[PDB]
Amino acid sequence: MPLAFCGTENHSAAYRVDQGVLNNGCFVDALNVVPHVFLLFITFPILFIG
Amino acid sequence: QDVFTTLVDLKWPHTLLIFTMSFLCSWLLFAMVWWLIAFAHGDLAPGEGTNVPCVT
Ligand SMILES: CCCCCCCCCCCCCCCCCC(=O)OC[C@H](COP(=O)(O)OC[C@H](N)C(=O)O)OC(=O)CCCCCCCCCCCCCCCCC
Ligand SMILES: CCCCCCCCCCC(=O)O[C@H](COC(=O)CCCCC)COP(=O)(O)OCCN
Ligand SMILES: *[C@@H]1O[C@H](CO)[C@@H](O[C@@H]2O[C@H](CO)[C@@H](O)[C@H](O)[C@H]2NC(C)=O)[C@H](O)[C@H]1NC(C)=O
Repeated sequence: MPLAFCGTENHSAAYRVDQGVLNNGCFVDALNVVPHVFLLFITFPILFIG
Repeated sequence: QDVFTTLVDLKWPHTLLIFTMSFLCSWLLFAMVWWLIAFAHGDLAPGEGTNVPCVT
């Protein structure tokens, strides 16, 4: 029982991307993590210099 | 604005932190890219490899 970003239930069938990726209730959640890791990794070097 | 002068002026322990962060962030920024590309492609699903994975 490892850590699964999406639902690990139903034999880990939440990663299926039929009927468009945007209709995957977990992939849209994944798309919302990139804008934050982008800034968290662009500014950390900049702030650490300061 | 004098970033490359500033980086040299910093003490060595600070330089190690910036050296580490500049590479850890780069590795992890593209870690989200590879994870998401393989998510969108659909080869992340734990099933029989009917397709050809985007990155094996
Ligand atoms: C108000 C309080 C402010 C406090 C500010 C200071 C904060 C210090 C943080 C303390 C922890 C730092 C640990 C560093 C360990 C290596 C450095 C070390 O042992 O010292 C050796 C020195 C640094 O000494 P210094 O007197 O500060 O040098 C300043 C320099 N003379 C200058 O002013 O110009 O360095 C050298 O002589 C450079 C040789 C480098 C070669 C070693 C390779 C190590 C690479 C990194 C390895 C670790 C990787 C970890 C990755 C983790 C990932 C999860
Ligand atoms: C730059 C570094 C790499 C970034 C990571 C790779 C991105 C993959 C996700 C693709 C995607 O964002 O999804 C596509 C739809 O995106 C858009 O219309 C744009 C708006 C949404 C994005 C802001 C796929 O559409 P689809 O028709 O459902 O595709 C499969 C069904 N035919
Ligand atoms: C879980 O994945 C499987 C396969 O996609 C599906 O589960 C069964 O689907 C059939 C469809 O004919 C149903 O009759 C069963 O009742 C389902 N069983 C379970 C335990 O779900 C379904 O797509 C997914 N189900 C859920 C709840 O996620």
